[PDB]
Amino acid sequence: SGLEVLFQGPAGAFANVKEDSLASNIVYAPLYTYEKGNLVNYLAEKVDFKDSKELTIKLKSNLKWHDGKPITAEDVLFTFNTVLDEKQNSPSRQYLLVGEKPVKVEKIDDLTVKITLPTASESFLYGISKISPIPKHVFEGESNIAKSEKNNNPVGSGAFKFKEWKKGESIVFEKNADYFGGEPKADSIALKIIPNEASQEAALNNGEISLMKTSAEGYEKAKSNSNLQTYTYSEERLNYIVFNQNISNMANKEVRQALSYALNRNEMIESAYGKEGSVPAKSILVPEADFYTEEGVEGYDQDTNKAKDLLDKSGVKIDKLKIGYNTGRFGHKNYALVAQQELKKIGIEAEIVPYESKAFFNILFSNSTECDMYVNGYAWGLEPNPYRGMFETGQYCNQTKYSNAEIDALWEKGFTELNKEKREEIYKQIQQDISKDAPIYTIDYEQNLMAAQKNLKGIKDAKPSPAILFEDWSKLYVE
Repeated sequence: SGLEVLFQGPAGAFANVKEDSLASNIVYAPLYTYEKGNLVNYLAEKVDFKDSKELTIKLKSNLKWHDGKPITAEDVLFTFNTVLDEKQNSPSRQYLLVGEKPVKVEKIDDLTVKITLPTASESFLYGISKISPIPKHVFEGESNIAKSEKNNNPVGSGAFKFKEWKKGESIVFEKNADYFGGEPKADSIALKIIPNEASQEAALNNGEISLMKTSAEGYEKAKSNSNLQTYTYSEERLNYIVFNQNISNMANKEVRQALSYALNRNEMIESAYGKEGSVPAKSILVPEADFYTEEGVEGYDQDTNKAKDLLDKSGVKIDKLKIGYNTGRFGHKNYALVAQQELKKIGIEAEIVPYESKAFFNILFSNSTECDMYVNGYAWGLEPNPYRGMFETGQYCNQTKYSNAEIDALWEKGFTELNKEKREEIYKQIQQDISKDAPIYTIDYEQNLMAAQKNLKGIKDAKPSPAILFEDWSKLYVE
């Protein structure tokens, strides 16, 4: 009665469990999780957000770290303080800022902490959900919580504790006898590394692994197999092409609109997913995000005639473009090749430029004119505010120079608007008005293609989730 999961990622992600979002969420429980305004408590007993300004969080009593130490407000205060500490360079630090000013965090009592926002925003609750407590008694000494020796035997709060490891092969977690919730339904989780992909498929067909993410090929295969079950879930990620408005031709709205009419997200999707396909995207927000809508959102549905007619009307003349992509990302090579085939049909010779992942982001987040167009993906979360990173004038993640002062103003308005229904109208307007500017060609909301044994139960209850794979591993079991 143990789960075995194909682990796809860094060989030494297991060497530092806190460094890997999948293993981290097995070992470290959140305070709460967030979905469409709704909170589910894990370590928290009570979460109260008063006046969009003061977040009070009380822990359940009798919580233990995996080493027996109590979980108290000291651990929660320590965790937020560590994230706020700029010397720690926490990626979660954005979630404890309001504008560029930090929130204040204080101990209220033994189990309770209060966060006070410098200015009130409804944008706050989702971000705090992404910070899971770490133990003060383990990490208080440490100049670098991320790359600390103290991560070696990880001391967690979660439904499973570290049991044993085997460098770049295996890591096993045993059910936590002391878990605060209902006794986990599986005795252990093994993450197994199997680089050989036929072995991956054999391991799945042979029942040596409970679950894997698969190719478009592998998904269709698994569907024909009487023993396996299949499912897909959102990565909560938008794949798109950004127009590099450092280049005068791309800075031209009519040209961007035209090239959008020449492209086809449905052909790109098929190239990457086969006939299973994906979820075609028109909006800058993912479907799972607060205030997502496609209503009045322009998608530039392919129309080669209208493309050439716009290109002609713009006065601009293009016979050559460059499209860059990250060789390290699913689907992006395919999206580039298809973009090329579709551009030739309106008289444009698009060169494809592969980039390794580090070089890619270094060129994307620059004012470089190397490529006219970059294929990219983002995952900004369920609150729409930080999406402004790709669209608001002057943003680091918008050195591709999309500028609309009116939409810039809407972003800020949405951030300060405390009324939920008003927020919804503002983000609706942002999704509509951005689509009218075609700063990007939106391709799909990326979907994960999963195969498991017919006898893996509790999948729905475990809640398939981006990067962590499941929200609650305690719900999974083999029949």
